Amino acid sequence: ELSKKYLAKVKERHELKEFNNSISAQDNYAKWTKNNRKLDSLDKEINNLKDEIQSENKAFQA
Amino acid sequence: NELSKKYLAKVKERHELKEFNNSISAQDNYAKWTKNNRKLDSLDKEINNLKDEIQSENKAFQAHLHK
Amino acid sequence: TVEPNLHSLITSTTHKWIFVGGKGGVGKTTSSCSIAIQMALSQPNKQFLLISTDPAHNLSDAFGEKFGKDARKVTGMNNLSCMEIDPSAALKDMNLADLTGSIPGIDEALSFMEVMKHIKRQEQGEGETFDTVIFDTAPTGHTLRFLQLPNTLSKLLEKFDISGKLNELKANVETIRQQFTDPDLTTFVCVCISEFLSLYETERLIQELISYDMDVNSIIVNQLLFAENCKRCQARWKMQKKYLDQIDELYEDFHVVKMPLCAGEIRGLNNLTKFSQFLNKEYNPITDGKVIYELE
Amino acid sequence: TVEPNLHSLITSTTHKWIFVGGKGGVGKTTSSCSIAIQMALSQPNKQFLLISTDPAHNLSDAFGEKFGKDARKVTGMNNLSCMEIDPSAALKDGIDEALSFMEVMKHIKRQEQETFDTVIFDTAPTGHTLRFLQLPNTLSKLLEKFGEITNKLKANVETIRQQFTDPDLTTFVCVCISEFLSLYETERLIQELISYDMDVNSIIVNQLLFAENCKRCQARWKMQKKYLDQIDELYEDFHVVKMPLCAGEIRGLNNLTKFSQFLNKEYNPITDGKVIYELE
Ligand SMILES: [Zn+2]
Repeated sequence: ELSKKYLAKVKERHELKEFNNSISAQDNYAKWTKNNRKLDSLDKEINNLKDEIQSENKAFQA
Repeated sequence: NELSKKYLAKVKERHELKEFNNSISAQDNYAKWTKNNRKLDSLDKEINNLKDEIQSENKAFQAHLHK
Repeated sequence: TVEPNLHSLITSTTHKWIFVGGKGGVGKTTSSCSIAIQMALSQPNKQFLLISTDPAHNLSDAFGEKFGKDARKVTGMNNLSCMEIDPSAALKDMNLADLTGSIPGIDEALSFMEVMKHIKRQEQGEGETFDTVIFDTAPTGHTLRFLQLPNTLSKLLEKFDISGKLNELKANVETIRQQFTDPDLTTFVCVCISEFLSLYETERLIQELISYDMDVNSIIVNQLLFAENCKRCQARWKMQKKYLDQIDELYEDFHVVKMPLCAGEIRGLNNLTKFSQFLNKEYNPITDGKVIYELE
Repeated sequence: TVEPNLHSLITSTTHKWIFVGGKGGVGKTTSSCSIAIQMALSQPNKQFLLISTDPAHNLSDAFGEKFGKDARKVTGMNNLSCMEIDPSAALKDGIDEALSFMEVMKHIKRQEQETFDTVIFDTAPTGHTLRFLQLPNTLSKLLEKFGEITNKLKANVETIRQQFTDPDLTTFVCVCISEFLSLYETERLIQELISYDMDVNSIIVNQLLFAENCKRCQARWKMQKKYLDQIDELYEDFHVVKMPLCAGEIRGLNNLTKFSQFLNKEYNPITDGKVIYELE
């Protein structure tokens, strides 16, 4: 459920990066920068799910 | 604390340098400004090394304490 | 749609705090003087203060008269005054560097609280209170870091002579935040030139600002040639416009105002006023070119 | 006593790896082509390879002919060849950078299996191409930790690390223009490089006007020289070479060769001005 949605966003984040590094920030700067914004958005999500994941674990001991 | 008295000494120096570098224009003074930046990094490196000696020193004492 | 100028800002009656900043030879200080001159002229009923923490003492250099810790009316203007202060000096006088620096935002907060004291000291003593302040921020460092303080400050309080002053800072800073996070009271104006590095640095600035809940809708792009109206200049302009086209796509809801390059440095009230109008009404290389040439 | 040119490098018989990099519209790709052309001409006995990981495919654009994963001799030159590759694609085919770089090394030895004596890398304008450079340190630490397991139940990369930290084998050439941001970014680049024990003695400053030899240009030049004076104080023991701005973009072997000579012998705005104008 949760733990799957995390692994999928780590994949997405990866795919975005691979793409953004296939384009020139010089020529494409508009698009390139947009992508940078999205990457930060994902990094914020991935690091949100890591928290949720490890949290419902530590709390699972009940 | 021959070690600790240094950590505070160089943390003070690092502080004083920064306060100074921010009193000068990187635009006009760029040569000097950049030199100072180099020194700051040098100190931050000596700072983090001292920080680690302490962590390493106190972990060595608490080992002798257990033994 | 969103006009490529500062008019709405320049004529704004709500704003008590305008922050202007950018890194590089981007022309920050000149922009700050223009913005302050425009508001002052457009709102003769209100009294304005332009203050600069830039160590280079650029204000005195731009207006051609000496400014300092004591607010002075800029000669030729009855509604505009200037202050040049060194916040690091203000700290060193009064003044555990490890304990302070260890936490992000404390060093900046103490520096800033000194400029606020100076301001209210200029208002009290003389008796002339300022309606709106224009900050020319230092070209380096992160000045607004203290805006995320309360969040990270109240989080470090819950877990953990010293205790009091800290919570006091949290309080003052929250009181300020209540101002600086109101888009009608406060806004930030970014200064860049059209080149990759400036534009990148400008994006990151914007993001940092958004993270403080600071309102930034405005970008001033300086040193533009408009050459089509010298083979070297012509080419340079071709690049400037390359990025210009993409800036417009990147921030659509921004006011991105395009300012003409002026040969030599703009100084003195007269030249500044004549130049600063292109913030209010967008410079047109076709019609306005004569104004630019006469400044040379 | 440190000459403001690349001659020592350009005529160097020891160097197997020259890295060229810089961020921005700084003119990186043109510098890489110049450096490669100069060495090639100055050392007809040796065979050179110029390779670019820049996604924009700038090499084909600069020489005016198509390049790719397959090394081609640049038409007009019998000692210089070019490769344009995408390390991402090759990838799919410090750890992230290392895997990207090991792909370009495979491509190179695959083109040799005509061997190249010296390679010029035009590095990507973004990210860090050399986090791998920091890798043979990190990769050998993978082997130090790996061999640590064997005793329970490499030199191939090590000699690479040695080759990259050997100033006679390898060096980095920074490309900047005289403006604050470029110069700051250039300083940090240098520092990062020093941290990898990578030798960098060389900085190319492009797009200089030398206007005193247009009121707008004149002023711009006044700034460029402001920072120029301080660059000279900042790196004294560096070769900091000052390159003239050329209107429009330099393309084709001819124009490139004519321009690239100012890396070997410092451009003089007084005497050399005619060469610049004839390119425009
Ligand atoms: Zn010109």
